[PDB]
Amino acid sequence: HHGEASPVDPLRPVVDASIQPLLKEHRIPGMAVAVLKDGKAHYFNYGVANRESGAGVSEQTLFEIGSVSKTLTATLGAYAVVKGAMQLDDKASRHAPWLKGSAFDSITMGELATYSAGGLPLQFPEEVDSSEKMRAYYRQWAPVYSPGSHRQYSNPSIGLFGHLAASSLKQPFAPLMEQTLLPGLGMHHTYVNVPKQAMASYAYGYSKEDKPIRVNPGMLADEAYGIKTSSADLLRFVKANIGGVDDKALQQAISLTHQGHYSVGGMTQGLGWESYAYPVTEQTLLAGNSAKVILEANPTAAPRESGSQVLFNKTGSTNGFGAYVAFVPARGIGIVMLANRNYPIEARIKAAHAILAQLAG
Ligand SMILES: *P(=O)(O)OC[C@H]1O[C@@H](n2cnc3c(N)ncnc32)[C@H](O)[C@@H]1O
Repeated sequence: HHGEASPVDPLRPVVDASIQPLLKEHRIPGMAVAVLKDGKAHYFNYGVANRESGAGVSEQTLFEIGSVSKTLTATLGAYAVVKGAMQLDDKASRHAPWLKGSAFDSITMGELATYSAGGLPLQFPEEVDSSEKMRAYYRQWAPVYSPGSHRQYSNPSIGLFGHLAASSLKQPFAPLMEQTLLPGLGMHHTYVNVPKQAMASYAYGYSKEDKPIRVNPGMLADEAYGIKTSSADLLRFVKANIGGVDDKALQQAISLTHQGHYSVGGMTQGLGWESYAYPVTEQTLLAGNSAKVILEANPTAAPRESGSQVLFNKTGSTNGFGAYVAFVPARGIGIVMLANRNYPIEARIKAAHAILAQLAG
């Protein structure tokens, strides 16, 4: 393609330099990247969304974002707090009669949200595949740790937080998310359940064997990892987390998600979002997103003091997809990286850190 005019955007070279190697090294079929600088969104798109159609990725392409969903679920919970339907210090069994009598009489909504209830596992046991079996699972569950003392990253934990927050608002989770929360965030192309009208924009994910796949159903998947979105909608979510939104209650909810509860190493756990003092070293960002922090129980330490420059981030994956978002309100910068391959978290962090450092100036 020589002889073509090169893109006009001054940020294109910076983003290409970090993203193109990544696509080639991990054989990523497609990636939508969106960056925020000086109030403005920039979109850089790579590759193909669906190898059957050959359609290129755009900033309207829908990707599974896996656990990045947890930031939206946390915002829904924070919205329930702002509306007075629940408090973070409520015992979880206050919001579910079927939980009365269990360990969840003495575990708070906040602890569920922040994976600190006492050792709920990363995933439901594969046998837990119905609502009835889910309820039984929680009632039988034996605490490993005292509430508040250890972070064990957990889909059953924040999934139950999101279930019960929706219940406190007297609406099922998915329609509450789609009809109240997402529209107020300006996310009009974001879904728990992708509707007919939007299916053509939905990428296929690609497994390590290059087979086309999409997310498998699971218990509390909607709450823990069930969002499909575009790079433009997720960057609008970043902007909502910096400059706010018109809905008064949703504004407060967003702010609540930034508040620190405790730290693990250099990472401070908020509601959904995980945060760092900024500027942040690649080493610190890698450690906070490392296998040790994701897969092991770590003791909770004092949260970082509030104020100064802070970076917020969240990783997420499904079998066919890999997502990352990071932003720094105090510098007005942010990045969204949505791919249809689940490629290593360390590579996401390296590229995002490098791009953000150039954007910061
Ligand atoms: P985040 O992206 O860190 O985690 C959510 C993803 O983990 C996988 N996941 C959760 N629970 C299960 C079960 N029961 N079975 C298979 N995979 C699971 C999904 O890839 C989520 O998107």
